[PDB]
Amino acid sequence: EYKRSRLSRNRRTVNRAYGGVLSGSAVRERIIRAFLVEEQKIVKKVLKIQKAKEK
Amino acid sequence: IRTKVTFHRPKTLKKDRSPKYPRVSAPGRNRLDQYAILKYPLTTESAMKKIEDNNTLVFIVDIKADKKKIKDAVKKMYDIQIKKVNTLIRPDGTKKAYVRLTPDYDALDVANKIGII
Amino acid sequence: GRVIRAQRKGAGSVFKSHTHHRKGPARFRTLDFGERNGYLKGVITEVIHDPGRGAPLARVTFRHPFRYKHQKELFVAAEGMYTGQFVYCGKKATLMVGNVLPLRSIPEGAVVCNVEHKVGDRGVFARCSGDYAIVISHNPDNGTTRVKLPSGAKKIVPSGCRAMIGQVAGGGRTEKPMLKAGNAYHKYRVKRNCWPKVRGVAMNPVEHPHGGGNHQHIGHASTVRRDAPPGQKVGLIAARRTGRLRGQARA
Amino acid sequence: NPLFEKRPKQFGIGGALPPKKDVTRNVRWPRNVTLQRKKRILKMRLKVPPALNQFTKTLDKNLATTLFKMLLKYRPEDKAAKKERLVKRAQAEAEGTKKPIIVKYGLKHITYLIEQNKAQLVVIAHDVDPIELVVWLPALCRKMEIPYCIVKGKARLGSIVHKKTASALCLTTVKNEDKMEFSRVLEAIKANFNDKYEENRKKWGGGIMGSKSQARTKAKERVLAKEAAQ
RNA sequence: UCUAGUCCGACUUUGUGAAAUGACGUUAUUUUACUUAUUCCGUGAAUCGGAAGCGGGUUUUUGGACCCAAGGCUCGCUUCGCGGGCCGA
RNA sequence: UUUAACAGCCUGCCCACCCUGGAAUCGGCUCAGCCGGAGGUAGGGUCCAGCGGCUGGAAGAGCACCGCACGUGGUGUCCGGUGCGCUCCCGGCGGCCCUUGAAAAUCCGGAGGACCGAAUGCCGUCCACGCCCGGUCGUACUCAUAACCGCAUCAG
RNA sequence: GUCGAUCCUAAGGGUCGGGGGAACCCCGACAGAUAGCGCGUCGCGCGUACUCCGAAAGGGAAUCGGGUUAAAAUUCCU
Ligand SMILES: [K+]
Ligand SMILES: [K+]
Ligand SMILES: [K+]
Ligand SMILES: [K+]
Ligand SMILES: [K+]
Ligand SMILES: [K+]
Ligand SMILES: [K+]
Ligand SMILES: [K+]
Ligand SMILES: [K+]
Ligand SMILES: [K+]
Ligand SMILES: [Mg+2]
Ligand SMILES: [Mg+2]
Ligand SMILES: [Mg+2]
Ligand SMILES: [Mg+2]
Ligand SMILES: [Mg+2]
Ligand SMILES: [Mg+2]
Ligand SMILES: [Mg+2]
Ligand SMILES: [Mg+2]
Ligand SMILES: [Mg+2]
Ligand SMILES: [Mg+2]
Ligand SMILES: [Mg+2]
Ligand SMILES: [Mg+2]
Ligand SMILES: [Mg+2]
Ligand SMILES: [Mg+2]
Ligand SMILES: [Mg+2]
Ligand SMILES: [Mg+2]
Ligand SMILES: [Mg+2]
Ligand SMILES: [Mg+2]
Ligand SMILES: [Mg+2]
Ligand SMILES: [Mg+2]
Ligand SMILES: [Mg+2]
Ligand SMILES: [Mg+2]
Ligand SMILES: [Mg+2]
Ligand SMILES: [Mg+2]
Ligand SMILES: [Mg+2]
Repeated sequence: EYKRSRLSRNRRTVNRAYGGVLSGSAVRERIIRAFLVEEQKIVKKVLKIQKAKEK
Repeated sequence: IRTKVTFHRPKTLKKDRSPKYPRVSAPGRNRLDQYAILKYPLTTESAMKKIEDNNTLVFIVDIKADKKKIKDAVKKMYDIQIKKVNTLIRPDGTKKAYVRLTPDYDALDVANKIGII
Repeated sequence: GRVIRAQRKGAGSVFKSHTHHRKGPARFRTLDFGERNGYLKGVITEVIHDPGRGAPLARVTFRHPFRYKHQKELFVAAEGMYTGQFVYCGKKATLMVGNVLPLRSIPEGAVVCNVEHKVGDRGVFARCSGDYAIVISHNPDNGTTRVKLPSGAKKIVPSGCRAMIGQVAGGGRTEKPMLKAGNAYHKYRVKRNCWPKVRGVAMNPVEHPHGGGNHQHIGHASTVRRDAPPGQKVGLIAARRTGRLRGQARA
Repeated sequence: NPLFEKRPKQFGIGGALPPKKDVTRNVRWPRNVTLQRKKRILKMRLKVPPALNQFTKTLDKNLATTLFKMLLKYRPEDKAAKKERLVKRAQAEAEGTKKPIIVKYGLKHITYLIEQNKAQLVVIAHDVDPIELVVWLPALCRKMEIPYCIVKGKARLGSIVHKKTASALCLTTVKNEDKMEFSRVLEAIKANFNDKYEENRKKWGGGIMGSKSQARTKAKERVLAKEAAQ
């Protein structure tokens, strides 16, 4: 009954990233995690450059 | 170089058959022609009522004939168009076809031409 | 006589293992470059029950080393594992409960489970609930390690064999009494056709060496030699001793 | 253009997926490929008896080209050439001559020439399978005092005589116009095979371990050598 | 009176070495070395071996994501667009 | 004393979810639980179920009744209540396990964005409407103190 | 076309190759150059040895009233 020919498009989709697969809360958690984890990698990268030049 | 650790049989050329002689000298004759398909109309009292009530002709047909071939056989034989064909296999092992003509044709008129009425 | 019960099991038939609802074999990843040299991070997604197996199992997802896809694995769950936990497998993985390390990198006295016998066999020792192996010592010259198995036996294994840090979860299962034939019925319903057991002395001579007699009794020593042929080898097989294990015997 | 930038990839364990690499040495080859490669390895692992080891000592590349160049000058006639002369003779017969000088081929025919002492040079292929067909030829040539050489390629010999392969070739006599260079070739060939035949009868071949085994063995003896000076 | 199985020895599969000891250049016994026979384990056969560079004396607070190369150099080019080569690896 | 599939609109159960707001004198809440600074109560929303409501289908049908002829006409098919009731379906919660209670076809959604149009006429389009097509075999009947088995029209 | 079979897979069954076997037969994807698929228009990419049988109670595209026979209908008529 979900077949495209038998169901209108608006009833089988959610207008959001990962719509219909992840809830709104789950999408929010992933976005924050992706941003914060990526920021922490930048801090690690910079932190080791200050110690690398120590010589 | 190879980027896959699994060896796959390479594609090789394949030719089509070009026999030096035909296995059969000539094609077989058609064993399911229009006359073979349509054996004879059914003239039972139950069958006759369908000629006028439903504009339907009841035929006994070859058991190997399908609805598509029955439709073409009736067109070639009696030069009439069919609305739909219903078929069944009778308890005696023969096949019966209920052939309903389109409104443009009258089954009673065609039945008289056949010679059952 | 006829074929005794013990002999009929080898043919399979109604004595095959009941495995319809089992989740699959529980084993380590296949040994690869990442685990041999560095470490690979995995994440526990769920801790599941495997019918017929007391120990819970853990589903772990890994990033494939060279393919763009996920790599699913099924591990025997160690006590303390939880969903969302990061699991590290490899030579340089830290010594923490749940991580899988080669025995070479595990110090003496550590508690490990699912220990490999051959490098890359993916785990054969200490897999039951509440069981574990203890690393005894290392032999750098031979490249081997000594571990104490659950039965109390000491075994030599190559230092490359992998092992998970910690003990198998679900321990203490056998302490609880069953109290009922029905509970035993449900236990073995999902294992194999081995229950209930009829005593040999309750049978007729035709189908068991212990059968027959106007009284229920064995009539000959129940200790049978190692080389006895099938159908004759019933009772206490190659028993070095019998009777209550008192003193140093029960050590 | 400032819009272009470098997007480096950090590889390593747990890093960016490595690009396509050559995994040729790890390919799981078909059965046929695996067997022929193991066959080559097994031959050099086992000790090769001298009678079979003498076939590894083939003629030098530099001298081989000179020898093969001379053979090309004595090729047997082709099928078309053979027919073309038989019609020139039929017409000649209707209208009311020199012995050819060509290479002799065929193991059965060559062995007869060697036994009759009419052969002046025998060329033997090193890759005859089964090897028993020619493993005895060097001994026969040595006993008959006929110079012989072992060259690489039965297919190369076969190409001279317009055949897919040839186990050995023979020269009963060369044309007088080039008997000087041919004589020099015999001296070099006779000094490399016939003169060394006696000393090669005790040279066992093979016994060569794999590269990993050799490296592992060389490391062990360094420890012994390093402990000898102290 | 026999028998499947099973245990045990010899020969065979079955080769390459060394040492100790013993017998008459051969030769038995014992221990040990080699790897290609043979046997076993693993995988969708995915970084094995050696030697260099580099570092000193490549990924770990998080239940995310990660593929088909950016870039540099260099030829052909039916040119500012296509097709190759070598680095990146 | 009736109202089918199907189509549209409305409704929005029990849950889940969102916004505002910031709680001890703790409050909310079920038959039972239980929930709250990891954001309760409260106020206002979103979504989900339907074998729910209205209309179309559809009274032109069916049924009942009264006639006329021996097909045909008329009238009615209306308004409420009740439940530890029965059958089936669904919802949500709880108990139980050394028991945790199939697979695949198929279908839907998502991440990624190679590649692609137009200078506005082409390109793209899971939208509406229109057009065409629909194989083969089974289909009667008994299902049992007489159609099955028991030698039978058998108290099994 | 709309109810089923047909399709899917379950316990399992039947098999290639290989390994056994005087042979009838035994094991059954375990000794192996899989089946092919996708996208362009014959080329590229992918590719882990079964496109098999196995359910009229498991999974599963779509039909509803009204009428009609001596005997059929969610199949005939509207
Ligand atoms: K018996
Ligand atoms: K039982
Ligand atoms: K018992
Ligand atoms: K007894
Ligand atoms: K319906
Ligand atoms: K019927
Ligand atoms: K009966
Ligand atoms: K079915
Ligand atoms: K089911
Ligand atoms: K109808
Ligand atoms: Mg039909
Ligand atoms: Mg008991
Ligand atoms: Mg009894
Ligand atoms: Mg007995
Ligand atoms: Mg060794
Ligand atoms: Mg193997
Ligand atoms: Mg609220
Ligand atoms: Mg209405
Ligand atoms: Mg009415
Ligand atoms: Mg019921
Ligand atoms: Mg997208
Ligand atoms: Mg019926
Ligand atoms: Mg009846
Ligand atoms: Mg009944
Ligand atoms: Mg009978
Ligand atoms: Mg159906
Ligand atoms: Mg099966
Ligand atoms: Mg069979
Ligand atoms: Mg076969
Ligand atoms: Mg396989
Ligand atoms: Mg293959
Ligand atoms: Mg199929
Ligand atoms: Mg099937
Ligand atoms: Mg069904
Ligand atoms: Mg009926």
